[PDB]
Amino acid sequence: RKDINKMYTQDQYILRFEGKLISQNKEDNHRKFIISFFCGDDTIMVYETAD
Amino acid sequence: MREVISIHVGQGGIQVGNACWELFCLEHGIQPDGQMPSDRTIGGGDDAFNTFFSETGAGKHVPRAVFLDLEPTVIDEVRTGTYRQLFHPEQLISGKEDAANNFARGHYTIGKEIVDLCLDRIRKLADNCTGLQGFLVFNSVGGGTGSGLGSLLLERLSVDYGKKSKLGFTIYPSPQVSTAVVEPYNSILSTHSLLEHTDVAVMLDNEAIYDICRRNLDIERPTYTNLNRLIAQVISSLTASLRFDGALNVDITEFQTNLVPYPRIHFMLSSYAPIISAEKAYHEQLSVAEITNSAFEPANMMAKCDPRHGKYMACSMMYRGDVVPKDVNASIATIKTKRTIQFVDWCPTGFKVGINYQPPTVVPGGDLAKVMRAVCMISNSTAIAEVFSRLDHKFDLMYAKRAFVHWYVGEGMEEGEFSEAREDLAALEKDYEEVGIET
Amino acid sequence: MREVISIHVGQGGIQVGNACWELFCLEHGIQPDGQMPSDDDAFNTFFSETGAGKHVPRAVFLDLEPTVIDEVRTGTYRQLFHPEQLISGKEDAANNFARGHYTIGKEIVDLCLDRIRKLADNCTGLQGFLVFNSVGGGTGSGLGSLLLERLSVDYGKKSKLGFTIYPSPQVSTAVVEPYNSILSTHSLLEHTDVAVMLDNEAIYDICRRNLDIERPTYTNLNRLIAQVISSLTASLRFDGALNVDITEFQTNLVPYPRIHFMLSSYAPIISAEKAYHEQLSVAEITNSAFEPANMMAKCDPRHGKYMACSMMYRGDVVPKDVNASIATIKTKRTIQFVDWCPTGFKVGINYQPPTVVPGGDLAKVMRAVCMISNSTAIAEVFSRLDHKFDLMYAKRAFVHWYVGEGMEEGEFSEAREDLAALEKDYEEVGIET
Amino acid sequence: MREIVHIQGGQCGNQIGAKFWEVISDEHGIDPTGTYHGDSDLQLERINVYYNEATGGRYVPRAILMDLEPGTMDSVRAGPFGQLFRPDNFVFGQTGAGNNWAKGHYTEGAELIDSVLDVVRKEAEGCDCLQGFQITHSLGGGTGSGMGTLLISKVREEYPDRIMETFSVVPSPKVSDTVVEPYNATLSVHQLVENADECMVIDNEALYDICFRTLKLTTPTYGDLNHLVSAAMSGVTCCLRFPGQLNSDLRKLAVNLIPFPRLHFFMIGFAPLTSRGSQQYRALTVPELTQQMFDAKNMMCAADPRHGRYLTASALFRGRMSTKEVDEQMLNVQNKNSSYFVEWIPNNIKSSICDIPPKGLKMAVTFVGNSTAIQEMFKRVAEQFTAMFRRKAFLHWYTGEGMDEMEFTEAESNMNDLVSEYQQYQDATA
Amino acid sequence: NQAKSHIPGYAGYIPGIRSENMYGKTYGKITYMSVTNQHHKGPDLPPDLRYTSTVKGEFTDQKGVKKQELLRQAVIEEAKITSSGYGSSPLRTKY
Ligand SMILES: Nc1nc2c(ncn2[C@@H]2O[C@H](COP(=O)(O)OP(=O)(O)OP(=O)(O)O)[C@@H](O)[C@H]2O)c(=O)[nH]1
Ligand SMILES: Nc1nc2c(ncn2[C@@H]2O[C@H](COP(=O)(O)OP(=O)(O)OP(=O)(O)O)[C@@H](O)[C@H]2O)c(=O)[nH]1
Ligand SMILES: Nc1nc2c(ncn2[C@@H]2O[C@H](COP(=O)(O)OP(=O)(O)O)[C@@H](O)[C@H]2O)c(=O)[nH]1
Ligand SMILES: [Mg+2]
Ligand SMILES: [Mg+2]
Repeated sequence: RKDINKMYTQDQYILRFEGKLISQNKEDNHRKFIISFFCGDDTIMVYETAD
Repeated sequence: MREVISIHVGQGGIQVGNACWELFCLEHGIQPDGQMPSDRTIGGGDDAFNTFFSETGAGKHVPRAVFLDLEPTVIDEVRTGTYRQLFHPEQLISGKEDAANNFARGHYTIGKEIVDLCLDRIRKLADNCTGLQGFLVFNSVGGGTGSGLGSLLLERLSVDYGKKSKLGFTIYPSPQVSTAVVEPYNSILSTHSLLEHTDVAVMLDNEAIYDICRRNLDIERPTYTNLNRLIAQVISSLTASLRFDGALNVDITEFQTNLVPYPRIHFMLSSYAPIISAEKAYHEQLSVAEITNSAFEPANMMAKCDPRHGKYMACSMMYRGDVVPKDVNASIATIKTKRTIQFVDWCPTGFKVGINYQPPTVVPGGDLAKVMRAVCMISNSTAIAEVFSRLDHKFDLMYAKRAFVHWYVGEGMEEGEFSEAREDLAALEKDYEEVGIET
Repeated sequence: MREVISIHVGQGGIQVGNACWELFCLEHGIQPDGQMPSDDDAFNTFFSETGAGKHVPRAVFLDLEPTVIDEVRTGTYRQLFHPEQLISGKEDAANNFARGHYTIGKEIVDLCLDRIRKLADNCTGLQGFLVFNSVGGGTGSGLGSLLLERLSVDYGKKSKLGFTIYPSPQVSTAVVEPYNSILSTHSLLEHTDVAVMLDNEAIYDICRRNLDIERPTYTNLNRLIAQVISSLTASLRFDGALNVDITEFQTNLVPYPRIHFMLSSYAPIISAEKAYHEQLSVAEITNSAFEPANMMAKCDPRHGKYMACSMMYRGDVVPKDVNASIATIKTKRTIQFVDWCPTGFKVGINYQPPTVVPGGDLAKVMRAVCMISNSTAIAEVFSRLDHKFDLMYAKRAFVHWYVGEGMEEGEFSEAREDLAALEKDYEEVGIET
Repeated sequence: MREIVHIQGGQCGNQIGAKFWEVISDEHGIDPTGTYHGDSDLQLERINVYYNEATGGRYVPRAILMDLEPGTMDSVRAGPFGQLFRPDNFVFGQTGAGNNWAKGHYTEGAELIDSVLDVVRKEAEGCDCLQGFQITHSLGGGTGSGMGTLLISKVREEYPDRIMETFSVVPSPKVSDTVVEPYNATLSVHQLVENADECMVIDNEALYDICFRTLKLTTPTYGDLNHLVSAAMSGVTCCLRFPGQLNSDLRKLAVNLIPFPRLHFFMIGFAPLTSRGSQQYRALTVPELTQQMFDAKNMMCAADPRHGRYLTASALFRGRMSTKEVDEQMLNVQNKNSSYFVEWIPNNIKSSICDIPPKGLKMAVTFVGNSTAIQEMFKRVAEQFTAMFRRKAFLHWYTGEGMDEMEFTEAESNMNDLVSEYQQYQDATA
Repeated sequence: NQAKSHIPGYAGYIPGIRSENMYGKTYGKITYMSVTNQHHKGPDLPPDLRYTSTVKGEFTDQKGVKKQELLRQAVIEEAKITSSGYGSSPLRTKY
């Protein structure tokens, strides 16, 4: 089964964040990311921007 | 990286392009001003609007379209409406004097001083893009300026660009319901012009869409706005494979390789499903099996032609939503084993299917309800010959007595131009049954 | 997985469908909105879950006068039924068989066939079709026969059970009921699988004698038929010791293809005022089931033989106390069987006790039995109605109403001959070797 | 843009214009002082079609009024909205024609037409992109039937490509007010057939019949007749001034309604028409509009279409509505009245939609139809003409100023040939 | 209280359904607009209603129609929600 009632009513709400990565590698402590949270079915998407 | 240029000519072309662009803007989040909202201040992600729009560098997005007409009223209406700041001011080319339902006027006398401007704007729009997939043309074939400018533009584009793909969504007159009285002449002439200059043509006659709207949406008095919205939905379903990720992608070039058998035979018919109103949409599961069963229903045709009277040659269907490939294949097997539908012998397998993840977008103030699954299907059939057959009957029945021929002769068109159009139509008709017979 | 499809034609059909689909909704707990009130696929036989929340019934309503249908659209169950399975016509047949079978029934049957195909394609384990119609009416008898004929060639081997309402011997509404009673009998004899008598005078007697109501109404009658339907079809959806399908009727109550007319009964049927003064043992209720005065059809079993009896038990019954009851029934001499049927009982047992409808008539009981019996005494109703037909056909009364609607004059003759042959077959089977 | 200038002749034409300009000014919200007082924006964008802007923010109609006597002009200036007209546009003679076609066409016509031709040339050259000309005049009057026809010939010779539209008031047989009607009517028709792109016939018989039996008001007046004519004629060009679902202009109507160049005589009407005491019981729907409009009694000509067959037709719908009702009713009436429609041209009805309803109404219909029943007008007037010409009655009044009977004979022959060829299509079959 | 619009195929009468047009809309919205009178009525037009030609008076706007629909969806449901209780509905005395 799939939760349909939630999908219909919280489809339009999208949460957008600006984030930075934390890890051991040193070259990748400066490049930034944009994080999208689709609350229609709790789906998280990550996009990486280039300068 | 991929771009497509849409061409709108005539009153019908403009009135359908308006609905198409409203749907595209609402689907991509574009406000009428151009900025996404004034509230979302991050942006800079998922560049998919590039197919239909073009970034100006900072802020607004300008569509990759051009409008053509000789009657300035519709262009002024577009320039005065809520989308005043959206369209570029000088890509909405407007003439001075209308063709007034005359093919010769819009093909030999008045179209010449506007074709230069149209080609200049087309070149300016083409220089911007780099991965131009092809051109789309919307033309009202029953109108003089529409037919004449469509013919001239297609003839010029066949030389200027050459191998670039062109798609034609024409609106032929309904078999019994029509507005004007002189439409057979310019309809036949336009058909002759576009026979050797259009890669793919789709029938969009009004009566079939009327019938679909009355039965499904349960509207007793619909108008052209509902028709335009349905056609825009069809176009969006067709084009969504470009700018949305999916399990199986199909491009514009993936039509004239898997749907058209011969260069002469590219006149096709379209169907859409499901069409249902919100007041009775939520009582059904709307499974892929039933939506694809309704897609093949002849009563849901967008062209007044019954495929039961002819054979199928190739069918292209696109699914969008949460569709499952295994259910797709099961439904395909079921419709193949269905007896009432038959294919031509020399085409054993006749299905090409593409799948997109994005569900169709619902426009507030419209008629359709928001759903999870949809299919848009384009099939080539032999039965389409009947619309040319009956249109032949109407033309000759009044051409025998040379009715209205002076109106065309006096505009600079040779009197004998009707004969070769008739011969071209006869040859096109003769071709279809030859393919239709078995080996 | 396993489903049954109900067909309702004629305002009698719709006004029985209202009661039965109210009883099914109450039994499965489904709200009038169609939403489950929140809390195991028992509802799957009658309802179909739409993906999220509500359940839409597997029913179609057909009629030509829109008056009865418009009540449903404006009633409390407007949100329950499908908007496009309540088929309504423009002009009613107006008590003419030829109108609803040859002239005005043709333009509406195609939509019904489309809807039936759409509904049946959704089901995966379809068991059969059920039909409710009024033979003594225009569009009930005419259109229903056309649907039966079309289905018998479109689907074929799917079982078809019938619940038809034949006219009472003396209590009646129209004058021309004997005419369109004959033709529909001729149509259904060779096209339906099982028929059950549902006359109206018999139930009037049951209500007055048991429920203590001096002024009953059709709505009271419809509730009893809904109870009978639910008791018959309970085993397909509720767990029990011995489960029976509708194919156990198609295999145990029809000795010959021609003989498929049977009758129904129900017990116990008592009001709440005197409900709590009897122990209501399983031995007691099975006797009332065989009581001739408890019959739901105007027939006297003592005037004929028995061929097969299928009784379904629901409640707190134990199989051992059941077997004693049949032993006593066999011991009883007032009840006699045919020679060529040594054993004649098919018994099913279900665990779910009957439900009581608020504002209803019957009392809440822990035991009930529904008995469908094939008997030779059912041939009496054909004799009296044949005589009624002959009396008014001797003078060609009301005939011009039929000839003017495209029905041939001769058609009356063959339908009469079929009834005569049916009487001959029944009387020949009733004899002993 | 694509504007049309307006020219009128004779007292009948002047009285028609006095009401038509009043109706147009009321529609566009123009006060008698010529200052805009509209309530909506949509009333100003297309105002240049009929109005010329002047310094001071005032609008002046691009109409020129002419006649051979000054009394009609002195009367029409003083009427309501009369100050709108530019005094330079009034060109009048000092003698008058006196109901004599030859007098108004040869002697004074040649020496008077120069100034009106100069002013109309100035207007046509001034306008941005001329669409065409429209005419309002009466064929039963000498000065009108002569000067207007001569001016039509001159302007058609000078501007062959532009469209020409005329509103002719042909003489009626039952209600006749002068005896010289056949002569000047026949000569005017002969001159008109060779130059007029479109011709619309109006009959005082029909106007009186409508005003007496439909509106059911006891005492009609020429004011009421002019109001009806003005509404009908404004309904033709309304869609040129206002947006709609389907735009349509005079050129489109001509293309869709004249199968042959010598067949350019129509018969028009207006709908809906209802009395004051019966306007609260009727229901305004598209079926009601088309039912009233295709009724023969409503037609603005005494020619009964049921005696002939509709060669072609066009209906202009006004106000917001659905294409369903329009197209469905057209198809339904065309199928139900197949006996009244010529068969060798299928689907011979044209439709258009303009979203702006007339002030005081929510829906309206303007119908222009070409039918072979209009020939009876020519038949009757030619019969009277030849009956009164066989005896050479009143012939000296025409022959005293250079006119000869050869012209009369050729007019008779041309008119008879027109009638014969126009009747042939009625019996023509596919 | 009725229900503020009906199911699609409901035969009957919906007051002024043919008198004042109401074209283009679905049907449930049409009959909603009739039971609750949001329409001009009468053979006349104030200046505000006229001079609103299709493309201007509809096929426009951004979200004003959206907030109108949710208001209508709320109104129709709160009117219909006035029904509850484990006694089903009085079908016996309504019929
Ligand atoms: N389906 C549909 N058809 C339309 C629409 N608009 C116009 N048409 C078609 O166009 C035909 C009339 O021609 P128009 O499009 O109005 O005018 P045109 O094509 O620009 O040609 P001209 O009249 O000379 O200016 C009608 O018969 C319609 O079939 C529309 O919005 N939807
Ligand atoms: N028991 C019972 N009988 C009913 C009911 N409704 C109708 N009938 C029977 O139907 C008979 C009359 O035929 P109808 O069913 O009412 O009408 P019809 O079959 O649609 O035929 P037409 O009236 O021509 O349309 C009456 O004699 C009733 O006995 C009902 O709700 N309960
Ligand atoms: N409809 C209408 N017809 C008129 C009017 N005035 C005159 N007529 C008609 O014009 C005809 C006479 O025209 P006439 O006065 O000789 O025109 P003139 O020669 O140009 O001055 C009569 O038959 C009248 O019916 C008017 O105000 N309205
Ligand atoms: Mg146009
Ligand atoms: Mg009935």
